[PDB]
Amino acid sequence: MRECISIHVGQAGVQIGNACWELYCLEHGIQPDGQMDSFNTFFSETGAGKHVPRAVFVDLEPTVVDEVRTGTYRQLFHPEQLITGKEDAANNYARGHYTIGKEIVDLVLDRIRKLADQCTGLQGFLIFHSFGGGTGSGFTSLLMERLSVDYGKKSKLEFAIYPAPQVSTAVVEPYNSILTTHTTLEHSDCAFMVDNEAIYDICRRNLDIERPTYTNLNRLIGQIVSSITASLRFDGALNVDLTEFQTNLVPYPRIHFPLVTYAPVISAEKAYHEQLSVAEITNACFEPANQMVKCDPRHGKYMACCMLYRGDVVPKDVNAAIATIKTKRTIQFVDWCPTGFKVGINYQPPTVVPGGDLAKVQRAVCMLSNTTAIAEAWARLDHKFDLMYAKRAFVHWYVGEGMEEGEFSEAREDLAALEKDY
Amino acid sequence: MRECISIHVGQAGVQIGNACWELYCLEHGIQPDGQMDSFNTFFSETGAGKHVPRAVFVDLEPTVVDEVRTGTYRQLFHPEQLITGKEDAANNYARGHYTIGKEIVDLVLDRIRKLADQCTGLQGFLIFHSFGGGTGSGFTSLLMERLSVDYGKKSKLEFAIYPAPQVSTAVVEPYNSILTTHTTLEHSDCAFMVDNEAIYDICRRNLDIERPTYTNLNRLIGQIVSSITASLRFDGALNVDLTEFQTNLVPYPRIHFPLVTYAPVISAEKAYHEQLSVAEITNACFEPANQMVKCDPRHGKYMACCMLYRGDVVPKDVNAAIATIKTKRTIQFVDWCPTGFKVGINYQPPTVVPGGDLAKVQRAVCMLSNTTAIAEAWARLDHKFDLMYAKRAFVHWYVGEGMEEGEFSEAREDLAALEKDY
Amino acid sequence: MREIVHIQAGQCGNQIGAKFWEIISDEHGIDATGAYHGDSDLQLERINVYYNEASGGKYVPRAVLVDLEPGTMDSVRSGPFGQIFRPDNFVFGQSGAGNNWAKGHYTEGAELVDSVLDVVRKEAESCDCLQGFQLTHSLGGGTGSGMGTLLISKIREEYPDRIMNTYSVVPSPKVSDTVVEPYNATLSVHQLVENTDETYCIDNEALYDICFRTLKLTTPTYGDLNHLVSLTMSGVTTCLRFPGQLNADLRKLAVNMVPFPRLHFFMPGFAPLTSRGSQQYRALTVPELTQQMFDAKNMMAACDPRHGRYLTVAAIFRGRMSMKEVDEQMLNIQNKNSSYFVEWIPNNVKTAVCDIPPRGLKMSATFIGNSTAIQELFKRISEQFTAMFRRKAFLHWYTGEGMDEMEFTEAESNMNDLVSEYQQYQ
Amino acid sequence: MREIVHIQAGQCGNQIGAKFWEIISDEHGIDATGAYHGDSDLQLERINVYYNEASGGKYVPRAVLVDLEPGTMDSVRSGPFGQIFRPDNFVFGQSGAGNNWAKGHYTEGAELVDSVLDVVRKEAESCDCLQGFQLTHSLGGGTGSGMGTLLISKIREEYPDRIMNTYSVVPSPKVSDTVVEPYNATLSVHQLVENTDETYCIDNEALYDICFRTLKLTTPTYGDLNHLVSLTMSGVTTCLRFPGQLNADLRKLAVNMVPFPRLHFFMPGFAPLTSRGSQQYRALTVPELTQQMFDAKNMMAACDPRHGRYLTVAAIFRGRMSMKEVDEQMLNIQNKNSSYFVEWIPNNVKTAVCDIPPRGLKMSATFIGNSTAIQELFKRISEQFTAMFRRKAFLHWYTGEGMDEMEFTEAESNMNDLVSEYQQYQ
Ligand SMILES: Nc1nc2c(ncn2[C@@H]2O[C@H](COP(=O)(O)OP(=O)(O)OP(=O)(O)O)[C@@H](O)[C@H]2O)c(=O)[nH]1
Ligand SMILES: Nc1nc2c(ncn2[C@@H]2O[C@H](COP(=O)(O)OP(=O)(O)OP(=O)(O)O)[C@@H](O)[C@H]2O)c(=O)[nH]1
Ligand SMILES: Nc1nc2c(ncn2[C@@H]2O[C@H](COP(=O)(O)OP(=O)(O)OP(O)(O)=S)[C@@H](O)[C@H]2O)c(=O)[nH]1
Ligand SMILES: Nc1nc2c(ncn2[C@@H]2O[C@H](COP(=O)(O)OP(=O)(O)OP(O)(O)=S)[C@@H](O)[C@H]2O)c(=O)[nH]1
Repeated sequence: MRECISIHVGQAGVQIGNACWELYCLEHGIQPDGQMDSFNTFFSETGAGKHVPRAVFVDLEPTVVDEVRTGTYRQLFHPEQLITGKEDAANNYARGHYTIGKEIVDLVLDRIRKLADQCTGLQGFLIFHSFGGGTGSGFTSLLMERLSVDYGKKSKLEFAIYPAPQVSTAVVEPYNSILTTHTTLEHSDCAFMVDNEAIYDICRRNLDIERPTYTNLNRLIGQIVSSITASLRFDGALNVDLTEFQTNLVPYPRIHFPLVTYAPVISAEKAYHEQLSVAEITNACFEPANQMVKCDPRHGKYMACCMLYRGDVVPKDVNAAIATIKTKRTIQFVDWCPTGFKVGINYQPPTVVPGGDLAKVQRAVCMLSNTTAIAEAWARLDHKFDLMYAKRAFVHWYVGEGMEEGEFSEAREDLAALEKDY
Repeated sequence: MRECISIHVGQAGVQIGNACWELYCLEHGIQPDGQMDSFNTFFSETGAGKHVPRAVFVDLEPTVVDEVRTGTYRQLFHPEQLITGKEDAANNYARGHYTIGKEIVDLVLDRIRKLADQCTGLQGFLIFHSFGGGTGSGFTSLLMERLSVDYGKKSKLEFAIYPAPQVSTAVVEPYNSILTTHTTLEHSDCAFMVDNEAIYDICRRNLDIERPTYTNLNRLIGQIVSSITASLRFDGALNVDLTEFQTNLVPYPRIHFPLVTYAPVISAEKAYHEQLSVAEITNACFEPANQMVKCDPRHGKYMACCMLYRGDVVPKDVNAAIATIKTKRTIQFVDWCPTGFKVGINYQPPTVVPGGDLAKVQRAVCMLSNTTAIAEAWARLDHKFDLMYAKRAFVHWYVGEGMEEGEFSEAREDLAALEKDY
Repeated sequence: MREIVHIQAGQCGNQIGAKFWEIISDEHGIDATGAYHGDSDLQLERINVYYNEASGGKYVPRAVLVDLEPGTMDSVRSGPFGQIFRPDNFVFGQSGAGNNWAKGHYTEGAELVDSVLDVVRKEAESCDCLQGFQLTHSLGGGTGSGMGTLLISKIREEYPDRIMNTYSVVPSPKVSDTVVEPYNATLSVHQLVENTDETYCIDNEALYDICFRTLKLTTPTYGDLNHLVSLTMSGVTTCLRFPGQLNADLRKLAVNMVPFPRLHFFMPGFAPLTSRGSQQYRALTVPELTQQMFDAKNMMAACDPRHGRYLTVAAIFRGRMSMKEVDEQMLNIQNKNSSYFVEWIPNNVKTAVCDIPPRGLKMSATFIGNSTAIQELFKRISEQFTAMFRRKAFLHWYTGEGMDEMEFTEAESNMNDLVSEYQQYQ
Repeated sequence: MREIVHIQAGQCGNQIGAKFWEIISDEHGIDATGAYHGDSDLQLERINVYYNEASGGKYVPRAVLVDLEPGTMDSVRSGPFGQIFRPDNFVFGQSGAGNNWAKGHYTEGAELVDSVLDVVRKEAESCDCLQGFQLTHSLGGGTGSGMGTLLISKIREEYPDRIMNTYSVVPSPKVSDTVVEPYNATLSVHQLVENTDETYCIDNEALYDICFRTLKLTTPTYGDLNHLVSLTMSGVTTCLRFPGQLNADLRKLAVNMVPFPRLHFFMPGFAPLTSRGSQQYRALTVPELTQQMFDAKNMMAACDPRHGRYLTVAAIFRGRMSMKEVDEQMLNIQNKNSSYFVEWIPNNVKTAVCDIPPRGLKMSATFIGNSTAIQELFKRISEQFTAMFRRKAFLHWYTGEGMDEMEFTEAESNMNDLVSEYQQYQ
């Protein structure tokens, strides 16, 4: 026995946390109130037939928190773990990092500290947020360094909604993205991808949902986190811990930004049309378009590859499929990283939702790597930042939060050094 | 076999005594009339299936006494232990100490003396009153010195409603507070905290009662006194006497003002949401906001810590939790007081009321210490006294009771010496 | 218990006291005759404070009616609720001072002092314990001020320990209704600095403007003034009359309001005050009242506290709310009105709540505050007195009643010392 | 939560605010009196942003009505939905500045500033949290501009952190309705560069031509202008008022639209706008709107963005569609309008969607964009000001209200610096 803590900041973070808790509740049979020992990794035993999520819901705006506390799962969540803000940063990293974040970071730090107090087997921290959101950038970053300074070497996992190259809710998104990336770089143990446009494209072409909604995105995150945490929440042939995830993909602290991909995303009518075998599902998932990242991995080199099989998957078939994956030349690896393969097998089949886009299947695989194509996105973001900051636009907004342009500039050069480190 | 005597002065004292007797009656199954051997610590065996409280109800105004003698518990209380006044001091310490108190102190002294006559195992005295109330300051003080001179070294426990820094029924509260504190300092064996504003805040945030009433405060006092007296009224692994309470926390007679705190204060719906384990409940209770005192204890040093567990609490778990409490740096102690820990274990679970804010639970802990943060409140009260007495306001009211300003001044310097003694 | 005897002087005072009495009959469930019909035990449990034990299950107000003329006498008795008063409490003169202080205090007051002292002593002795007194009169009028001064003097020499308040009506600065009203105010204040423990100053034009603007009435009348007066009435006395989680009485207020014996003038307050098409649209919450506690619009005695400094504030509430909201609201009031407040009287807000709201309103709020704004009123009165006493005009009427020059000189010197002390506090 | 207080200045501003209020009553399911009848919880869940808690299950708009004359006052109150406003919010003058900035800002504004500040402070304090303000007035008019300037100055000195937007009505270049309207625009802009966080410029002739051609009406009226104004209204405020997959508020737009503190003028937008016999034949799809997002026909403030360059674009949508289509449409808009767009602000399209469509339309689209086209308008205003200030004509009216020469000189210098900075950006 062991536990983990999930952190949700901003609208995207709150929605993601709610969806993930919906998964964890329906997978273990939790009714909306909390009733009917691996489920203790995310829920706490007190009283009689009771469980509550080990999470904190915080946002500078109370709209999403109000929406959460109006669902049928009010009884499921403790009221005190929901935090309501008053002044949304409005896509401003500095606003949510200094003006409102500094006076509300205390209660959250403080009581996630108790969440660790009753969880002596705290494996790590889960963070869900968005770069585009000013709250989800600033408050998330500051609480990230607060976690680092209050826990030391404790493992921490970040799930960030990176704005897409052509999808941006706010035009000031480069400022928030660059600022948060420079601020939390040294402490970000592992940060993933989310490309909204790639999610929409995959849903429209794979699930063939011409009119999807953010619920599809919500379980897109939900299924990813479920596949990641199945090892901790269910036994398997070779379970994988959170520590090994950062051990394999962080030989150097500078590069800790791996991309994620799921296989498969198939509707029930199309699930009738295809049953999964290891070779086909892996080679489909390794296909660049199947990746939920809008960056072709074949442009650069591959760091490492991690497989997360769940269900009735034969390890020998895994080895054979992975080998025949290796031999083909569409896949290339760095010279000094010949053997960077880790496989995690779990016996728990992926869980379905009623009325969901995904089809109920006994087996699945999670696609886990850190390709060099992320450098393309980083360079494009840096170029956009240079263009839109060259005339110094929207800077006065961050100035009114009380800093001058210097920190913007050296964050730009820090991220440039990160980009050229490849 | 043994007994104790409870003293109630003023409106607050009378209400507190009534609530405490309600607890003692419902815990032992006393119907409002007095029927159906540890219950003899507060009730007397005469006749057949009879018990009456060992208490005296006295106030300069007969409103609260009339309210008490109109409840369904008229048969429960002897009529002769209720004392009705005629001229309320009206938040004037001198009025209730000289003008009306001096001619009615005799009957009460006199017949509490019989209450001691039939109680040969008199463990000590319980006093409940309010600093803000003129009666609850003056009459309580004078009867306190009368107790000291008529009983010598007999243990005496005081429960005072200290007005909050921003909550004051009367603007003349500094005069009464300073006067009574200087008058009863040498004889006050042990005096506690009550912060009305802190009680309201805790009830609104912990019990989530948006519209509480003084009944919540009444059992706030009731549960505190019950947890204190459970050792005397029920056996346990290591029972604690009244004498040891003043032995541990009074190495020097000057500092005998410890603060009190209860754990937990949780409603039934939230009691479904949390079951108690020793580590979590203790660390929550040690949290400054959980304290019912509006003074952050982390500002100064800690004198000593006393635990009063009641119910099915394992002593080994107690020791482990207390140790892991010690190691953490949020808790600090004085250099010359390294081992100031006393633990009292009782097997009686805390008792609930029908229709009450508290939830019915098999275990509880009482938080008992004397932090240095009380010096902050004392200094603030002294500063307010200096400000509002500098122009000599409301002094003529005390002058009309026949003394000049000198005694006010040297009480101020006496309390200043107390403040700087830390 | 804690019985209070009401004495009314002048036509305005008699009307105010009557209107009070019908309002108390509403609040305590008393009909026009005296029978009790209240639906709760709380109304009738403490009815003895303003009523006496009357045979046949009846109750009569503990009131004393005094006038120098029976005109308002007959109107009041023949008006509503006139049968609830025994004929004995109605004692009247037959001459009338004609808005003259000296006449009503010496000439016609000589044959009325015996009657008023006899009736007040009868009321005091027939009761269990007289907590205090309450008087209503007008300082603008000459006779009413003289009766007020005579009664406060006789009470002080007879019951020096029993406190009271006087609800005097100071003449409006904007209108000179009586030419010799400055003399009336002069002598009344010279006796009030000396025979009264505390006094509330009620100014006409302020309530006139409130009825005009805040209540939005195009035809203000004496009835609305008496209604708001009766609201102030109930607001001050509800803590003693009705049970409360924070019980209070007139003694508590007097202790909390009087820092110096000569510094005892305060300016009462009432809220909320909204019309039919604003009440159904306004917020019936505490903040809507706390924005109304401190304002020159809903303001009682026509002198702006913003120019001066508040001494201390007392706030009584009647309704269903928690107490901490009141405390934090008072703290915010200090935080924002620190400049308008006094720096050397920290936490100068007196907080108390009566459980029972008035009839027809689930909150009423009575703002009892003191400020150095009355310094302007007193200084203007003093300079007016100097202006028309330098000319020695209209002195013959007073000197014909046994008056003298340096007497008025020490009167004006007393107001000069009072205004100087108030300025020194400022 | 996030309460917004509406203040309306001038006859046009009062009419616009009223029409807004009936449109909000439609959108939130509020009848002509104030009762709620909406069929969905979404209308009434966030009703507190523009309404207050009224007794009897009612709601009243959070509006402030200010004018110097009661003529439009009476028409608005006696018009539709006039009973939903309490009489207190209607505060009016009695003189009228007569289309003069100086008169309405100093002469008659002196006795109205107290009232407007009192009412706005009452609205701010009676609410939970005032997110911001919204003002409507006309820069062509003299009084309305003066009230706009005075209120923005007082808000800036009172609430410097609470942002807002001003929906001012710039006079039409083609028609000189008022001879002294260049002074009004001059002083209003000189105060707006200084007391307003962001401003939308609404020009008459552009909406006139839209109603004439795009809507195909032979008899354009003020009613259609107020209707399109209320559509802009709803389009901007629906993200805050109604739940959305991409939630947004006025703060988000202000952050996304203001690159420099002096560069805060934007030109609002609405679509689709089609008639009965075109709507049943037009494509009710996104491309039909994206061809309508960028056009000089359905264009709001009469200056062509094609001559200048767009700063950045904000697009809010209300309906049932996926988001990726919007993203690719915005990308195509960049791809084809690159010359008309700015090269150094990549992805300058602000994309957000409100879930709830307006009543009667399953899409509406509000085009919030900024371009250097307003440089032409400002330069023409500056040259007109120079033209008739060189002759020193009509200066006597302003100089009689306490005016001065070099004051206007630094005003025109401020617009010169503003237009120079906008040209430098271009
Ligand atoms: N993938 C995904 N992203 C979402 C979802 N909801 C919101 N987002 C992200 O949120 C961004 C919009 O801004 P928010 O993060 O909501 O900003 P906010 O919550 O208002 O916080 P502030 O900007 O500080 O006021 C978009 O760019 C999205 O990337 C969702 O359901 N799925
Ligand atoms: N915590 C708590 N305090 C109370 C309660 N009731 C009264 N008090 C205290 O009592 C004070 C009010 O004055 P009282 O003590 O009642 O004064 P009194 O009973 O009238 O006696 P005199 O002042 O001498 O006339 C308040 O400041 C409270 O602190 C209660 O129910 N709970
Ligand atoms: N608020 C209020 N004021 C009143 C009322 N009646 C009279 N007044 C005020 O009282 C003032 C006159 O006081 P008043 O009591 O009539 O003088 P008086 O000396 O008693 O008059 P007289 O009996 O010698 S003839 C006037 O200024 C008037 O405005 C009333 O019913 N309500
Ligand atoms: N769109 C629109 N414009 C209006 C409306 N009413 C007036 N206008 C425009 O506003 C301009 C006049 O502004 P206005 O507010 O009337 O000036 P004013 O200063 O307030 O006028 P006054 O009160 O001193 S007399 C005119 O050019 C007119 O076209 C309206 O209802 N809708």
